[PDB]
Amino acid sequence: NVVQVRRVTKVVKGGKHMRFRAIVVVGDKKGQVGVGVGKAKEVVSAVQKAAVDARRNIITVPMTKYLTFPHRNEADYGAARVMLRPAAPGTGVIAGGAVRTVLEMAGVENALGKQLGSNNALNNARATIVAVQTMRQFSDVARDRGIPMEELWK
Amino acid sequence: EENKGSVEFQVFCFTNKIRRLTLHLELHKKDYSSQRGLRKTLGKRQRLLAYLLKINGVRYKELISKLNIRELKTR
Amino acid sequence: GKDTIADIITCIRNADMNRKGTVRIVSTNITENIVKILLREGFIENARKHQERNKYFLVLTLRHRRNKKGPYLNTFHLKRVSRPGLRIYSNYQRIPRILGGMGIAILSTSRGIMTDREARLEGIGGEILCYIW
RNA sequence: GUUAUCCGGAAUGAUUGGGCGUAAAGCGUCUGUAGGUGGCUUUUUAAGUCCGCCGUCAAAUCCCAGGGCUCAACCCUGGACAGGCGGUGGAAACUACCAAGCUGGAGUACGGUAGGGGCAGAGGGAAUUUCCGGUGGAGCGGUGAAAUGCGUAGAGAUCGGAAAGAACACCAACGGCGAAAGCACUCUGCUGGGCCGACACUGACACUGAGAGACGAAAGCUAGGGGAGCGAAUGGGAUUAGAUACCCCAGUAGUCCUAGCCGUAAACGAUGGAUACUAGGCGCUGUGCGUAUCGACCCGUGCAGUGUUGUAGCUAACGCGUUAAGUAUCCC
Ligand SMILES: [Mg+2]
Ligand SMILES: [Mg+2]
Ligand SMILES: [Mg+2]
Ligand SMILES: [Mg+2]
Ligand SMILES: [Mg+2]
Ligand SMILES: [Mg+2]
Ligand SMILES: [Mg+2]
Ligand SMILES: [Mg+2]
Ligand SMILES: [Mg+2]
Ligand SMILES: [Mg+2]
Ligand SMILES: [Mg+2]
Ligand SMILES: [Mg+2]
Ligand SMILES: [Mg+2]
Ligand SMILES: [Mg+2]
Ligand SMILES: [Mg+2]
Ligand SMILES: [Mg+2]
Ligand SMILES: [Mg+2]
Ligand SMILES: [Mg+2]
Ligand SMILES: [Mg+2]
Ligand SMILES: [Mg+2]
Ligand SMILES: [Mg+2]
Ligand SMILES: [Mg+2]
Ligand SMILES: [Mg+2]
Ligand SMILES: [Mg+2]
Ligand SMILES: [Mg+2]
Ligand SMILES: [Mg+2]
Ligand SMILES: [Mg+2]
Ligand SMILES: [Mg+2]
Ligand SMILES: [Mg+2]
Ligand SMILES: [Mg+2]
Ligand SMILES: [Mg+2]
Ligand SMILES: [Mg+2]
Ligand SMILES: [Mg+2]
Ligand SMILES: [Mg+2]
Ligand SMILES: [Mg+2]
Ligand SMILES: [Mg+2]
Ligand SMILES: [Mg+2]
Ligand SMILES: [Mg+2]
Ligand SMILES: [Mg+2]
Ligand SMILES: [Mg+2]
Ligand SMILES: [Mg+2]
Ligand SMILES: [Mg+2]
Repeated sequence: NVVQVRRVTKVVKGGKHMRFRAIVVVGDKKGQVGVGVGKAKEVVSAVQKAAVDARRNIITVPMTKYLTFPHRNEADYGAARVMLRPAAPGTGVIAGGAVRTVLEMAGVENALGKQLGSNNALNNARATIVAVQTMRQFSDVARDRGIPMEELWK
Repeated sequence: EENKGSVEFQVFCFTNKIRRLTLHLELHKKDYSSQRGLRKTLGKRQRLLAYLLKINGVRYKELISKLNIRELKTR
Repeated sequence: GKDTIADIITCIRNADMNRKGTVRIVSTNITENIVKILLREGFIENARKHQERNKYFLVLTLRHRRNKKGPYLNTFHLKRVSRPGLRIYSNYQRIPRILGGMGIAILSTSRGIMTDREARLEGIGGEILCYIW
């Protein structure tokens, strides 16, 4: 999914040397997502390199039986700050551009998200990833703490 | 000798070093380096007195009448 | 050392972020109880006491590095709440719960220190010391 | 649909929810009054705090559950979470209070030791300028190149005299003390801090600070002195289209001292203060310990400060990195 296409420029004695930057995110819509960035002369080739880069950067988002987040979480990258919190089933995914495309492409069905701080599409994508990467799932906190599930549920 | 750390002894040592410093501050008026110290030490003594007034009313009044220390500024 | 609680917390947070298992902290009724509780929740390996020159030190062993020091998925967070500047209290129906209950909230109440779990069982509110992830 | 009004989005006045090295932003620096916060242990009390019960916070509205107008809006019945105030019964951890304790925080004594800390009083030598002589006898001086200027009324040069003021070569160092401003030829005297080692002692006496106070480069000002050098202003000589500038030749305030006023600087670490806590490497200053010899090293170490690289972590990057711009608490 192409999130953003921009025309960045290097400048040479001749003139303006134009390239396209592509910010693209890949997912299966099944709980696997990644971001990648690429640069080329034509839209098409940039897009492609973006794809290939993302595919080698990719991670998994912890999901709950209703397709949402285990818990509330913040995230920080650059000036991008990101806030995600789980939602009741049937609220869909409400968020802004980077955060929402990444979330949606992961397959998260119901989530609240807001990016505070900056708006750069890219850093918000990365940030989202750092958010959902640090998501601990209950089985694992029960494994860490060394305490049975039913005890923490309470 | 007595208590060398006692409130009243300390306040004495201070009052005394101050009245001593007074003569030097009178003879050489341009020495600000020294005056700054005076003001510091006077501050210390004033603090101890406030403390002692909090802790024991009697020992305090006895002391400031004894060492001829000016009455406190809480009035 | 204007706040003692916050300071203990901090010594942990710091020693934790620097990948050390061993911390020296200064003991106190509060300190000791908090650490006990930390052990019965299971955020920390082992505690013990030491004494020298009428000083008490609780040394804390800490949960080992996560399958190396470089690749850490998890850290162990701590946050002061009621602090000398603003003291936060809560009744029974506002008692906090952390990350849906994955983490724990420490409360000082009339029945002593506890977690939010205990407070819910016994029906008590009180002063919220800190949160733990 | 357009306009007006209000809230939103706006985390853009921020408790939840931001910042102040370079982006707007740390008082120039301290001392300190109100005010805020403040170490550990036991007891007391119960003001906060918590739990139960009661009174009330009118009806209508909002929220939940039914019912009526064919539905809905609207109307009607019943009931309640919040949240507030007041009475009463309990709990006692934490803040607060009360009584007694404790040193690791803060101080005091004692003994050490380094220092351009400060004020005052003595003394020193170079160099420069002028003046008085002797020699000598045409140029000195200056610039990118010149000229003004000084010189046969004997300049400069050189030797010998006096006299005066100001500044202190080498040491000097990416070194020392200071709150900052700043402080250095030498010496003596009056005095401020610092740091270190010992239990010798008191026992939280702490940290910060609205107002307020003191100090505070240089220029400047009032009054009296002083006046070599330098030198705003000013004048001449150039250079230039011009040159109210740069360069040269002169040269007054001022620079210096005493007694005051002024209170501003890129007063800069462009970094408020205190406390705690988080790798190292290489350095220095002060001391202390053990070793080395039995006195200088030497080594390893403990502190206290000071300098350079750099890990974690932080940051928009640069960078900062135990002397944080890191992780937290308190005040401005
Ligand atoms: Mg940030
Ligand atoms: Mg936004
Ligand atoms: Mg309440
Ligand atoms: Mg707002
Ligand atoms: Mg805030
Ligand atoms: Mg801002
Ligand atoms: Mg600027
Ligand atoms: Mg600025
Ligand atoms: Mg400053
Ligand atoms: Mg000022
Ligand atoms: Mg102060
Ligand atoms: Mg006070
Ligand atoms: Mg108090
Ligand atoms: Mg306490
Ligand atoms: Mg009503
Ligand atoms: Mg209804
Ligand atoms: Mg109906
Ligand atoms: Mg009704
Ligand atoms: Mg009520
Ligand atoms: Mg009541
Ligand atoms: Mg009690
Ligand atoms: Mg007491
Ligand atoms: Mg001489
Ligand atoms: Mg001559
Ligand atoms: Mg110093
Ligand atoms: Mg001295
Ligand atoms: Mg005693
Ligand atoms: Mg002020
Ligand atoms: Mg003045
Ligand atoms: Mg001056
Ligand atoms: Mg004038
Ligand atoms: Mg001249
Ligand atoms: Mg002229
Ligand atoms: Mg002249
Ligand atoms: Mg003067
Ligand atoms: Mg200013
Ligand atoms: Mg400034
Ligand atoms: Mg050596
Ligand atoms: Mg140090
Ligand atoms: Mg540096
Ligand atoms: Mg560095
Ligand atoms: Mg910063």
